[PDB]
Amino acid sequence: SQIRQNYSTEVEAAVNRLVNLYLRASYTYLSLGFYFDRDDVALEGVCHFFRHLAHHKHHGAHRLLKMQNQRGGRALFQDLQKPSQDEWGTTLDAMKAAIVLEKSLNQALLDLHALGSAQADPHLCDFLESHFLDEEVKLIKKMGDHLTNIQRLVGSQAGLGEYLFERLTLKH
Amino acid sequence: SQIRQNYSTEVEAAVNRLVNLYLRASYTYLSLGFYFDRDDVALEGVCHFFRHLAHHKHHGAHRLLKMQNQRGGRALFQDLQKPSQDEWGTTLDAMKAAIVLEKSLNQALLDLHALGSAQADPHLCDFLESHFLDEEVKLIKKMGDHLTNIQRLVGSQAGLGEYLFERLTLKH
Amino acid sequence: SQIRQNYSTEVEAAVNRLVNLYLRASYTYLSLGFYFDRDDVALEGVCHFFRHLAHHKHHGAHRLLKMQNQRGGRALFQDLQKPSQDEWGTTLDAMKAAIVLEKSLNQALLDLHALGSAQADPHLCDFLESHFLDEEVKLIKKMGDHLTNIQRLVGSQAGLGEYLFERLTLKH
Amino acid sequence: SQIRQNYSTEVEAAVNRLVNLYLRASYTYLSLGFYFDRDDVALEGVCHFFRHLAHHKHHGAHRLLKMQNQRGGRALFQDLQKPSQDEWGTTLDAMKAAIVLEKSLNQALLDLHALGSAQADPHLCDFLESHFLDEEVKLIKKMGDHLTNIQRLVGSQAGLGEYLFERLTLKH
Ligand SMILES: [Cl-]
Ligand SMILES: [Cl-]
Ligand SMILES: [Cl-]
Ligand SMILES: [Cl-]
Repeated sequence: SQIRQNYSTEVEAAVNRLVNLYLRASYTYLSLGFYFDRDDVALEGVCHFFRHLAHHKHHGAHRLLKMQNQRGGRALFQDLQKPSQDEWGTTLDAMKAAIVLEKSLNQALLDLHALGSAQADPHLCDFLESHFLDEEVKLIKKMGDHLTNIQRLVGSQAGLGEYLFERLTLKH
Repeated sequence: SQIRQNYSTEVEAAVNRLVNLYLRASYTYLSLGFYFDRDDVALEGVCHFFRHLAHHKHHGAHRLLKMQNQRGGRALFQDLQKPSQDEWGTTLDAMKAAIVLEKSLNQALLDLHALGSAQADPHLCDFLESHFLDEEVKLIKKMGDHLTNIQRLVGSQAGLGEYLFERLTLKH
Repeated sequence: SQIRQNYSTEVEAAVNRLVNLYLRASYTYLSLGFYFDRDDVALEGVCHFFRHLAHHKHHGAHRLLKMQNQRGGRALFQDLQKPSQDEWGTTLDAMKAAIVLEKSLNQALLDLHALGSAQADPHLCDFLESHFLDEEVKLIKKMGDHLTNIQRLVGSQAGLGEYLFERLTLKH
Repeated sequence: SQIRQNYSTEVEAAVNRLVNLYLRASYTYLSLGFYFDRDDVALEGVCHFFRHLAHHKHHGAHRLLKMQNQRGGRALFQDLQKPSQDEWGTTLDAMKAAIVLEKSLNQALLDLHALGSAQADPHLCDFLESHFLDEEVKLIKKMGDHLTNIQRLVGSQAGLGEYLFERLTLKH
C-alpha cells in the first residue's frame, strides 16, 4: 500500500472482526424491532428503540470500514450469523439481551483499544475514543436506566407495567 | 349502455352487494361510536376511533358507487339491516366485534377480486388493489395491535386498564 | 394469529427467503462500495453508486418485514452469507456483477408474484407490483445503460475510460 | 516558568524541531504551487492544491507554537532549508513528492506522540490526536486517491491525462 503507515496487520484483522460484530449487532436489533411490531406484541416504542439502535450499529460498521480504508487496510467480510433468538420475550427480556450485547461490543472496543496501545497506534486509539467508547458508555447507562424502570413496573401487574413503560418512557 | 365495456352483470351485482356491506359497516360504527359517548360508558377516544371508521366505510361505499357509474353499471340499493347489538360491552368486546366486521369486509373484497380475475376484469381488480385491499390490511393490523394492548391491560384491574388504554393509546 | 387472513404458509416462507436475498444484496453492495473507496481503486462515483444501492436493498428488506407483520406472518432470520468476491475488479466487472445480482432479485420477485397469484393472494401481488417490480426494471435499465457507456469507453485506453465514466456519468 | 507543569525539556525541544519541519513543508508547498503557475506548466488546479497545503502547514506551525507557549516552553527558531527541488516534473512526480513529505511529517507526529506517552504528558498526546494525526491520515488518503487516478490516466497519452486530471478532479 502507498498510504499505509504505522497500521499493524493485527489491528487491520481486529477491525475486520469488529465490523462483523457491529453488523451482527445491527441484525440482532433488526430482529428485536420487528418482534415488537408483531400484532401479538404491539409495543411501538420498543420497536422504535431497537430500530434506531439497528441503524446506529450499521453506521458504526460504516465508520470502521471508512477508517480501514483511510489507514490503507483491506476490508474483508465474513458470513453474518443470525441473531441468537427468533422471539425475544418481554420488554424486560429484550432489554436484558440488549445490555448483554452492548457489553460484548464494549469489551471488543476496549480489547481493540488495548491492541492499538500495545502497537503504539495512536490514530486507532483516538478513533475509538472519539466515535465509540463514550457512545457505548452513554447507551449502556441508558439501558441500565430503562432496566431499572421496567423492573420497578413489574410488581404483580406485569402487562400494565409493560404498557406504561412503552407509553411513558419510550418515544412513539 | 353507451359506455359499458368488459363489465359483467356478475361484477355489477357483487359491487351493489358490497355497497350494502359497507353501508351496514358504517351503521355498525355509528352505533359503536354513540355507545362509547353514553354518560355511563364515557370513553371519548373509543368514541372517536369508531366515529372515524364510520366515515371511512361510508366513503368506501361512495368510491364503489362512483366506480359502478364509471363502468356503466347501475347502482341498486337495498334495505340496510341494523347493527348486530344495541350495547357493545367493553372496549375489548367492541374491538373484537370490529375485527370480526373488518375480516368479513376483507373476505368480501377478496371474493370480488377473485370474481373480477375470473371475469378478466383488470380495471375492477386494480380498483380494489388501489383503494381497498391495503387499507383493510392496515386497519386489521392496527386493530390487532389495539386488541393486544387492551388484553395486556386487563390484568385484575379491568377499569384502570380500560381508562389507560383510552387515555394513552387512542386519540382524544 | 388474530389478524392473518388469506396469507399462505408458502408465501410467508418465501417472503422470509426474499428478506435474506435482499439483506445479502445489501451486504454485496456494502462490499462493492468499500472496494471502490480503496486508495488503490479510488473511484468515488462508483463508491457512491453502490453505497446508495446498499441502502435501497436494506430498505426493501424493511418493507418486506413490515408487510410480513401487517399480514400476520412471522419474520424468521437466517445466517447472511458473505458476498461472492473480496475484490471486484474494474467498474465494468462490478457493474456486470451488479446486473447479475439484480436479475437474480428480479427473478425472486417474479417467482413470489407467481406464487401469490397461484395462492389467490392479491394483496401480496399488489405489494410487489407497487414497491418492487418497476423499481427493479428501472434499476436494471440504468445498469444496462451504464454497461453500454463503460464498454464504449474501454477502446485501448481502459484507465482513461474508467476515469471519464466515473467523472462524467456517476454522481460525485 | 510560572506556568510550566509536566512539560519535559525533551518535548519542548521536539516541538521546536516539528515547527521547523512544518515551516519547511509550507516552503516546499509554496515552491510546488508556483511551479504549477509557470506559463510552461500551467495547471491551475495543481497550483491551488499545493497553495492550500502551504497554508495548512503554516497554520500547523502556528498551532504548535501557540501550544508551546500555553505549556510554558520557549519557541526557538532555526534556519529553514530550501525545498529539495527547484522544478517538480509532472503532476505525478509532484504528488509522489508530496506523499513522501506527508509521511515524513506523520512519522514526526507519531514519534512526538510516543515521546509524550513515555513522558506521561497526556495534554501533548491529546493535542496531537485532536489537531494533527487524523488530519494527516485524511490528507495521505486523499493524496493516495489522487496518485491512483493520475496513474490510471497516464496510459500512452500522458499530456491528455494530466490535463483531464487537473480539469476534472482538482478544484479550479
Ligand atoms: Cl448462528
Ligand atoms: Cl337485522
Ligand atoms: Cl458463502
Ligand atoms: Cl538544503
